[PDB]
This record gives sequence, structure tokens and C-alpha cells, in this order.
Amino acid sequence: MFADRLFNAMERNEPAPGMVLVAAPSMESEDFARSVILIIEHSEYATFGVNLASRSDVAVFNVIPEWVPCVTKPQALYIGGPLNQQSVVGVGVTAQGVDAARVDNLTRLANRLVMVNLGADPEEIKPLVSGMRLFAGHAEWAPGQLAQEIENGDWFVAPALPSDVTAPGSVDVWGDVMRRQPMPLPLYSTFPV
Repeated sequence: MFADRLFNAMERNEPAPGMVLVAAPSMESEDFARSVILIIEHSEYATFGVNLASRSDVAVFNVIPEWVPCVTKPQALYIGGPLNQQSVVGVGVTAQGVDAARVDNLTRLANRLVMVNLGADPEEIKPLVSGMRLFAGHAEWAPGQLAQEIENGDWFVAPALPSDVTAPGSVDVWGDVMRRQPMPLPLYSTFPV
């Protein structure tokens, strides 16, 4: 859904870092079906995001073991998207006390969500985050293309929460995000099966 008519009285949230793009129920492509894509960069150059909804079977230990102590369970790489799947992004939730504007190795997305520079010392970062997840690959939108897709009803733009990034592996991330949205969106949400 996410037809234009949904927004006659209610206004669309604008894409920005820290928003999630929630896949329309009707999206069928294997790479994007039931995805929840956290926007991590939104610029004149392009929009970049990582899917939060798709865990892989690759343990973080086998790729960057040094980061394992900072990673929220399950400590597996999540599949961020179809591009550059050998490249890894860290998304963290800042700990109490932390302002990402004053920590060079953290980049504020919105609220407590940050991109963690994986070149940092994990021992530096550990006290500064309450949770973190690693994503292999990403999704990209050319300039203007995300807007076009939103207008077509492909995505619903919603604020991300820390729990979207730190969710246990038993969770239906797409379903949980749909349940937070205005009616009628919860009517199309799903539970783990």
C-alpha cells in the first residue's frame, strides 16, 4: 500500500538519516521484500541505506573478530543490501552520556543512532554504545529516485528506533515497525512464524 491517498490529512515523513524505509507489502523482489532500510546517508550525491530485517549466517567472529565484544546478539552479519556485500557498516546506539558530535569515530544519524567507524579501537567504542549491529552490503538510490519510489507507494518513511537495530534474531523487524505506524498500517503487520 502506501498509496498517495494515505496522506490526504496526514503528511509524509521526509527521508533523512535515521529514518527507515518500510517496504510495501506488495514488494516481491528477493533483495527488498519486507525490508526495513535505515537511511545512513542522504545527500545530493545519493541516498544510502542498510536493511535491518535480514540476518545472515556469517558470524562477526569470522570477519572482524575484534568488534565482537561491542556487537549485540545475535553476533552475525546482517545483509544490508545488494551492493558491495564484502563491505561492512556498523550502526550503534549511543550509551548514556554520549554526544556523537564530540566523538570523531561516531557519526550521528538521528537521536541515539550512529554510524560507528570500524577503524576505531573497539575498546574506545565499547563504553560509548549500548548496542551495535554490523551490515554487509548496502542499498543505494540515485538522486531523485527515492522520492520517485515513495510517490509510487514503494516505501513508507518512518522514524527508526534503537530496538530496530538491536532486535533479537527471533523478531519480525518489518512487522514490528509496521505496528508502530498510524492506522491502517498495523493491519498489514506480520508476526514471526
